Amino acid sequence: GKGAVHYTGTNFRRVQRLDIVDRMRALVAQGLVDAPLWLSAAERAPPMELSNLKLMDRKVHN
Amino acid sequence: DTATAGEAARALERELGLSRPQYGGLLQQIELPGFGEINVVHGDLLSG
Amino acid sequence: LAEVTEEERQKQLQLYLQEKRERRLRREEQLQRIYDDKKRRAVLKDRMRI
Amino acid sequence: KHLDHVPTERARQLAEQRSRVKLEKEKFLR
Amino acid sequence: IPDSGMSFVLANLRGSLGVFLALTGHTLSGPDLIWSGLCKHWISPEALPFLELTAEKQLEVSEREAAVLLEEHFLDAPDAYSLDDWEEVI
Amino acid sequence: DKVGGNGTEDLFDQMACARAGWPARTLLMAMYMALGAKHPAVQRSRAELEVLLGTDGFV
Amino acid sequence: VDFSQNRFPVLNTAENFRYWKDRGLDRLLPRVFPLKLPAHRRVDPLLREYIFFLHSMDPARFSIRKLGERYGLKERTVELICREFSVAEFLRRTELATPYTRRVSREKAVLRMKEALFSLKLGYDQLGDEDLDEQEEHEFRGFRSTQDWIQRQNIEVEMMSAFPLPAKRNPLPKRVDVDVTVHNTSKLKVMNWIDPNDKVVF
Amino acid sequence: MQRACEMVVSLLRVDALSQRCPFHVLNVQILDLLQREGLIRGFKVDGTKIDILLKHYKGAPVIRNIRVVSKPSRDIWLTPHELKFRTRFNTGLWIMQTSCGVISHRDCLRMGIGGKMLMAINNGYQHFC
Amino acid sequence: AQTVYDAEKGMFVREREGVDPLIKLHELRQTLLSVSRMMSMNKQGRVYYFRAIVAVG
Repeated sequence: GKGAVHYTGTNFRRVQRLDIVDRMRALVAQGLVDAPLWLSAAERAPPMELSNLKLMDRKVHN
Repeated sequence: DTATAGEAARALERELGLSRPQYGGLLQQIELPGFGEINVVHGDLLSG
Repeated sequence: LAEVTEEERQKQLQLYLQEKRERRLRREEQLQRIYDDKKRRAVLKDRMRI
Repeated sequence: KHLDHVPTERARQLAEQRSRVKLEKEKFLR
Repeated sequence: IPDSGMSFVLANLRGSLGVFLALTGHTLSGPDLIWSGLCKHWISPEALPFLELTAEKQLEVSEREAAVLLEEHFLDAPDAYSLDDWEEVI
Repeated sequence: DKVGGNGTEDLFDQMACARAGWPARTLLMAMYMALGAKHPAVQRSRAELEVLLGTDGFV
Repeated sequence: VDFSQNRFPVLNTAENFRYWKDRGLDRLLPRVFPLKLPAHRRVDPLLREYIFFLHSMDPARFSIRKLGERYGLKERTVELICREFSVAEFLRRTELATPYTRRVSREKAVLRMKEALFSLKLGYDQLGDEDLDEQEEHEFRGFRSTQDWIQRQNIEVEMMSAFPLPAKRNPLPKRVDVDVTVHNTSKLKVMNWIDPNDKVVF
Repeated sequence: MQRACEMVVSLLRVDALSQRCPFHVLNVQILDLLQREGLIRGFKVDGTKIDILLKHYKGAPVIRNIRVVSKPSRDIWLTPHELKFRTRFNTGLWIMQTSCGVISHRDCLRMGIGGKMLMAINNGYQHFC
Repeated sequence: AQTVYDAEKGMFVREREGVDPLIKLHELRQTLLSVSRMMSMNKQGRVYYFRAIVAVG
């Protein structure tokens, strides 16, 4: 057999990026952490999706 | 084809009388001799 | 059996008519499309050969 | 196969010419 | 004649500005639209791809929160107004 | 559905066979060869032919 | 108070589906739940005797349906009450066995203990609390109730549109064979084997 | 068929805004089905190539898996009551080709028609051949 | 210093650095998947240590 020969397969990991608001909401809902004081402000001002904007960079011929 | 019953079954029902100009009329009647009668009728109370 | 056969004959006739008509329509559509395609291709080829 | 018809960007450009300026991003200094 | 609500839009302007526009065929461009009131906001087209890419928090915030989040893309238009000294005459 | 040319071999036959003949086509081909590709008249006629036949803009 | 992206404050939500049911490490807590008891064993024995008397006297005026209607019970419950009381009275009056010498199964002995402790704690009900004709209520009733067996799917994936969509193919009732008795005597039982697919019926 | 099995690779890209694949009418129809199912942001037809603009959500891509069923060296066909069993209890998209066009397994199941199983999108781990 | 009293245990337990203090350790549980006796070699001979794999959720 082989290892990392599965291109378009298990070579890459398709996992979601969970930011602070998502992780803290999950922790609070599951009750593993007491609601922090900053959480309300973070939720009312959610972080932007940086990966989508990153995908917009395009190589240009010089 | 297996969904329906069939013309044979329909004709058998018609011959047996089970399923053989707007209101049916007297559909049922209970007669208590010496006491009276209870009728069940398909009819219109007001327009009829 | 005669009653059931009359019913079945009606059903089969209707099914046959439906299938025939729809297959005919599909063939007509396909033929029209292919004919138009070939019609444009022939003129294109003639211009190229000119 | 060279007589087939498939939509193409060259065809679109030719149609427009029969009928593309690049623009620089603004800076929003203020 | 104007149609598709164009008459409503023209009549909803201050004074007889809409009537003047529809009758004289006057062309207003740029912040003139904002100052006349035809268009509420002044947003650059660069936001539209940005909105497409960043609309995933609309489902992380509530409806009103999302509606206010939409306003981050409104800019400040130049103060120039072609018909500033003509509304009274019109 | 009316399609064809020449009179005996239709366009569907001209497409299929490379040896098929067509005097109307050969008239123009001979005129082009006898004037030259660079000739302004030849260039105008060829452009007109392409446009009228409706095969211009093909990719 | 957690967050929801959409407004739908009802009891018919995945969060509220099986309300109060453990969804974390508390699933391993040894909780004690109320024990279930039959209604025909919850109602008071004197009420049982009264129902049995009425039914054994005039089963027409005091129908099973009417008795259940008056005493807040089900027809099956009334039938069970009457059967049990008739059996007990037959045994007592014929002097065959006392209420504590009739051989029974372990399950029924445990049921008797359950009702004894139920009466000692709360006391027998003086009236029925059932419903005559149960209603169409959205409740979890086992794993079989959580899926569409015919479709073989737990989730209905569908598109978003403001216009009508093609209708779903309806199932057709299964056509299974049945036996219907047609002539029964003290010696012979004759029943017609019916095949609902046979087209020619005569 | 070869072109579709090739386009699988272009669809399974990660950390990419858009990717190119070979052109074919079958590819165009499968892309139409995918866009109607909301799995891609869009696509563009450019001569010999098709440029698929992919869709993402919370970093990860919407298309998490593609399982090929019908290969050019082996067709796979199913009756309606076999398709129902094979797609049982799954939210994935199984692309089916029928006499009525390239549709989803749910359309095929409602129509009760025999179809050819091409691809399975986001079907998790559910396959038989 | 830097210890917390556990009611059920009735005793104090230390607070460990690296752990996030916000996390409530009383609502997490662990399972030992595997423990093995690995070996190393030095000048005097063979040295034994241990490896462990543990799941926490």
